[PDB]
Amino acid sequence: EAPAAVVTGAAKRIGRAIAVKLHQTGYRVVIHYHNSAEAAVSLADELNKERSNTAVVCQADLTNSNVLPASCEEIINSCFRAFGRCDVLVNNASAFYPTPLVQGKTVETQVAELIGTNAIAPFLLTMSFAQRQSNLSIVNLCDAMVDQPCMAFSLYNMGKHALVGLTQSAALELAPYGIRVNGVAPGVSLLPVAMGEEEKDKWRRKVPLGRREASAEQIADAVIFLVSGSAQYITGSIIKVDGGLSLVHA
Amino acid sequence: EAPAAVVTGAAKRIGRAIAVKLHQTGYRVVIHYHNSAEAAVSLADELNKERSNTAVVCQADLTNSNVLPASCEEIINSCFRAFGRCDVLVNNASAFYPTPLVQGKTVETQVAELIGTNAIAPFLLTMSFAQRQSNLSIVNLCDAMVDQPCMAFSLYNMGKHALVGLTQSAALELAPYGIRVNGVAPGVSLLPVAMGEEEKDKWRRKVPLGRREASAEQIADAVIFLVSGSAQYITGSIIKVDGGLSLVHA
Amino acid sequence: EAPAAVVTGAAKRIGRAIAVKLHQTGYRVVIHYHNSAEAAVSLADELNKERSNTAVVCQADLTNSNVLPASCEEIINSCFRAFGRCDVLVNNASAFYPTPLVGKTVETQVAELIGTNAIAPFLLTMSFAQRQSNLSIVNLCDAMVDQPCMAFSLYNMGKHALVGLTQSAALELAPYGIRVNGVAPGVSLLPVAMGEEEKDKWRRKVPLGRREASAEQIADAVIFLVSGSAQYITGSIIKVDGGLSLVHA
Amino acid sequence: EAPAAVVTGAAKRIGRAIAVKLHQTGYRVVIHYHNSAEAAVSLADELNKERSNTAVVCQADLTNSNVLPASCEEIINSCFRAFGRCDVLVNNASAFYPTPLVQGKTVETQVAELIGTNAIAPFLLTMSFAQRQSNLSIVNLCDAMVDQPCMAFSLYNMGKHALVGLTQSAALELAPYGIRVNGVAPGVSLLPVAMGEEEKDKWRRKVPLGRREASAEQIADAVIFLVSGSAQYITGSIIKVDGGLSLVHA
Ligand SMILES: NC(=O)c1ccc[n+]([C@@H]2O[C@H](COP(=O)([O-])OP(=O)(O)OC[C@H]3O[C@@H](n4cnc5c(N)ncnc54)[C@H](OP(=O)(O)O)[C@@H]3O)[C@@H](O)[C@H]2O)c1
Ligand SMILES: NC(=O)c1ccc[n+]([C@@H]2O[C@H](COP(=O)([O-])OP(=O)(O)OC[C@H]3O[C@@H](n4cnc5c(N)ncnc54)[C@H](OP(=O)(O)O)[C@@H]3O)[C@@H](O)[C@H]2O)c1
Ligand SMILES: NC(=O)c1ccc[n+]([C@@H]2O[C@H](COP(=O)([O-])OP(=O)(O)OC[C@H]3O[C@@H](n4cnc5c(N)ncnc54)[C@H](OP(=O)(O)O)[C@@H]3O)[C@@H](O)[C@H]2O)c1
Ligand SMILES: NC(=O)c1ccc[n+]([C@@H]2O[C@H](COP(=O)([O-])OP(=O)(O)OC[C@H]3O[C@@H](n4cnc5c(N)ncnc54)[C@H](OP(=O)(O)O)[C@@H]3O)[C@@H](O)[C@H]2O)c1
Ligand SMILES: Cc1c[nH]c2nc(N)[nH]c(=O)c12
Ligand SMILES: Cc1c[nH]c2nc(N)[nH]c(=O)c12
Ligand SMILES: Cc1c[nH]c2nc(N)[nH]c(=O)c12
Ligand SMILES: Cc1c[nH]c2nc(N)[nH]c(=O)c12
Repeated sequence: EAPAAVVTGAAKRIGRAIAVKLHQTGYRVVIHYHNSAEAAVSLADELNKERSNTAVVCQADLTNSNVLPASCEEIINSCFRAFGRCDVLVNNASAFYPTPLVQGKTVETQVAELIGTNAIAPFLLTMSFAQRQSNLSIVNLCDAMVDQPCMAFSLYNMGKHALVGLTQSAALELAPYGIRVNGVAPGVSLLPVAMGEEEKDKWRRKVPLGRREASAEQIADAVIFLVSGSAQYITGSIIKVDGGLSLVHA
Repeated sequence: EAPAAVVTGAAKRIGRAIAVKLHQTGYRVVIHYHNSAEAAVSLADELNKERSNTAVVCQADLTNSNVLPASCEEIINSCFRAFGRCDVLVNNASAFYPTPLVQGKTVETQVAELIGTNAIAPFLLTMSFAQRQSNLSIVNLCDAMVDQPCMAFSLYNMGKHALVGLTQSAALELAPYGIRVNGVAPGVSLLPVAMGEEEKDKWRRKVPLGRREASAEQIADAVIFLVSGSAQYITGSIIKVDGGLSLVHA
Repeated sequence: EAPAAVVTGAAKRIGRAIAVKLHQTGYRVVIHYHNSAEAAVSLADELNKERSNTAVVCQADLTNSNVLPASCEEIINSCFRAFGRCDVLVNNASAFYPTPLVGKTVETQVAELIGTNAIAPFLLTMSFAQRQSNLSIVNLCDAMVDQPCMAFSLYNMGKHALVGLTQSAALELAPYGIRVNGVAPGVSLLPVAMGEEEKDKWRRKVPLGRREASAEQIADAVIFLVSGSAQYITGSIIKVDGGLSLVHA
Repeated sequence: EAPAAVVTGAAKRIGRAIAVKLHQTGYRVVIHYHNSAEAAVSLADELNKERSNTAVVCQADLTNSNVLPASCEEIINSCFRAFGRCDVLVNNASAFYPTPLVQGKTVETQVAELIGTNAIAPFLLTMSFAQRQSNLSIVNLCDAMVDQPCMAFSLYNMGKHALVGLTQSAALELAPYGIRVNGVAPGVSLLPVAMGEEEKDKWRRKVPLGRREASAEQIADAVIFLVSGSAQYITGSIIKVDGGLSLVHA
């Protein structure tokens, strides 16, 4: 019978495309979401119409807190409830906004959201995934620009760097269990909805390969590769999917 | 008048050596400590005997929490209270222990300690340092083995990777203010008290340059360079002080 | 209308497995070789027996010299001669042996180790670009480039130079629609000269399975990078090392 | 008696500042040069007028060829002939110009000059230095922008990458002899004489720390640090001296 995947933040944009591609590949999927219930439920509806009871939704805040470990355990539990197994975890959900060092949300809340979503929740989901255990693997959505970071995005950038460390540490630790742990690192893919079109076009013009952003599907293609049998010896690797952007000097 | 430095976790081991060498160079120093009050007071005594009114202690827990931003603000305030200025911040304090992914602190506590000390506290101290602002700089104590991490040290490794990101992000953002941000990355220096002698000797035998761990003073020498007028164009750099250890394959 | 690929050092081992997988995917192939003529011709025969007129051999020494640019140009020319096009270049051929700092002269060691691992890939890349669909180059790198084998300075310098080429060429050739990427094995097929005991020592260091990668596993990554599933990927080096590079001393 | 250093390409610019600063620190120096004979001799005259018998000159082409190994042996031998010892080797000499992949010097000459000066000569000098052998070390002049390379500078970038490899491989291999091997990686320092003023200003404006290039002396300061007793545990490290330039995204 069919393998099962959890994709965090799967209601929209890149997470949605990953969930859809995994589903087209034969996976049953847990569509995790936070606020986007309509989009999550609509996606599960689309996938279940394609193949009955091959998709479920699971809501959780992945901000760091006292209850985050239980929340992450329940996400993995929801995959076993629905499908009796959990083969693939994709850590995609991510808060992304500036946190300037020099002078809305308190800074402790910004820490909670940015470090929780990008690092701590992936760590806790990774714990719960492994504890509950074939071709088992984890794919972490990293960032090709982590060493050339956006100005005033220190907490975001810290969370993504921590995610590289988790990818490597978990690859090493989980290898004895046959669980591979890899990353996919977009440069610019779907640009933020709140970005103006002038600013979007400025980023596009920087990308060497085609002067355009990656589609969500091009990002998902790398995830599909990493979870496949064609990546059976790949662990601890982070594949940039950035059209050369990270190679361009200032 | 004499510049001033804050050193976190300065009561013992590497931080103590750092504080000592800063003081020998002419700095006034805030000796931050958490639990090691006797060692901290004793160090301030020794330094004030050498030059009166040039050392104070400052107690703070650097575990993550909603009041960590206030604690970090108060550490920087304590330097201004004692000395009227704060020229150098050294982020040295660090929790270090295993957190296995599979199999009596709660995981919430482990996250708070390891990510708070190694990453979030450095970030909040950097914010407070900058907000309060000559040769101004910050030095982060990193880890040369961050990409070849110890088995079952995921959270620690996550915090140290996050600290690399902070070093880079803050270097970029604080450059306009004339604040340099750099790192020093030991391999093995003073080995942990709790580590057994056999295990210490196994690590020693791995170091190409001398088959021995670094002294705390050797680590301090790199901090002294980075804060000095000889490093005036250096920002965002992490200097390994590892005797070649990170170059050795499995 | 089938695309064509040049694979350097393709007569045996990993280059053979790459050539075979590319052929199985639908490519016509130039099997470049240096000394392994019998193995090269035998491979071309297997492939042509599957699909007529889809494989040719091409001999060349890739040691650095003043005629190396001509040799590299001729390898690319040989793909256009046989197939009328050249879509994919795989830089796989490589000399590998120690060159301690303290029979071959040092001049020869530089020529072979830097030639095969870095300069020939550069010249092949120049000739490939000059003669120009889903065009790409794949360089065979080394996951252990930053934790090098003792006394392999020149080999390691060549593999580091190859990373630089991968990045430099990705940048410069992107406007031509040519993608340039790498595949970095840790331990795969161990050297023929290596003793079984020494092999086992290396196998035991690999976190994922305590074994070396198959040639096919390496080839799989090459196939991904040349495919339409990697159309936005350029300047990326994919480790295929079972976690080996993550293991401390 | 006084230790002795070889500095390649020491007649002008950064190499000259390095030789001067080593000499000021107390070293006797071999000034290697290729075409800049008048400047080389003028420097030797200046240094010797300062302290007698502390500077000599050695001419050689460092282009790759069948005779380069002998030329490199002779450079090292010049230090022994004059001073009876050779404590420090600085690999500074470097060809730097574009070599476009798609369409003066033939390409084989470009390869010889760019890979020879930046990689092969450093390797052969290192062999010669080690074979002839206290605080012994080698410092290689690297490039902070090696991973965000100048368009159409493939062979130069290849040579600098190879030099990183040499730095690491030689640090590992020479550690048992007590020879440290490290690098210094400028971003922009003294800009090329042939670069137009407008283009120079364009580079300066990209540097976060001060919006200007590094003086040669600032580069030399990091060299002095690495050769000093304050760097006794440091080997295989490359210190960026780039004002944050390499952290700046496109
Ligand atoms: N877009 C790019 O160009 C780009 C570039 C580099 C890296 N990446 C990485 O690729 C991944 C996908 O990027 P994206 O642009 O598709 O992401 P996104 O739209 O910014 O965020 C994806 C989802 O994250 C979830 N999320 C945010 N905060 C959360 C919280 N506190 N708790 C739980 N879930 C939360 C949201 O779920 P709801 O909508 O349900 O609230 C959101 O839809 C991210 O990890 C990102 O860092 C993207
Ligand atoms: N030792 C090595 O070989 C090595 C290797 C790589 C990197 N480093 C890095 O170099 C730095 C110094 O190393 P080290 O061995 O000297 O460190 P350490 O002895 O392990 O820790 C230094 C100090 O950190 C403080 N600390 C721990 N938890 C804290 C908390 N919750 N709040 C506030 N302070 C806390 C402690 O202060 P109190 O004693 O006052 O409680 C402790 O004395 C660290 O950042 C470390 O990770 C060291
Ligand atoms: N094997 C591994 O574990 C491993 C690990 C890390 C990286 N890699 C990389 O993966 C690639 C394949 O590895 P491999 O073990 O299959 O390679 P290999 O068997 O050591 O060498 C491959 C071929 O290179 C060709 N070659 C050597 N010197 C040459 C010269 N002067 N001119 C032209 N061709 C020459 C030879 O062709 P003839 O036989 O026709 O003379 C040889 O068959 C290499 O780039 C290697 O560095 C391999
Ligand atoms: N300038 C920068 O911003 C910058 C940036 C990044 C890295 N770096 C690195 O820092 C070092 C010094 O930079 P720089 O700008 O001072 O160097 P440079 O002026 O470009 O060159 C230094 C010297 O290299 C020697 N040289 C060139 N080709 C040679 C050959 N074939 N044989 C022997 N020697 C040769 C020349 O000696 P003669 O004059 O005697 O002929 C020249 O004076 C170089 O390694 C460079 O790559 C510099
Ligand atoms: C454009 C971008 C870079 N990194 C990102 N991370 C998240 N979560 N969302 C985004 O839109 C982006
Ligand atoms: C041995 C070691 C590596 N990293 C460390 N970090 C801290 N805080 N304390 C330590 O003792 C170590
Ligand atoms: C084991 C190995 C690592 N790197 C290699 N490069 C070549 N060419 N051949 C080999 O056998 C290896
Ligand atoms: C500006 C620059 C970057 N890298 C360089 N290398 C050499 N040799 N000379 C230069 O002028 C530069």
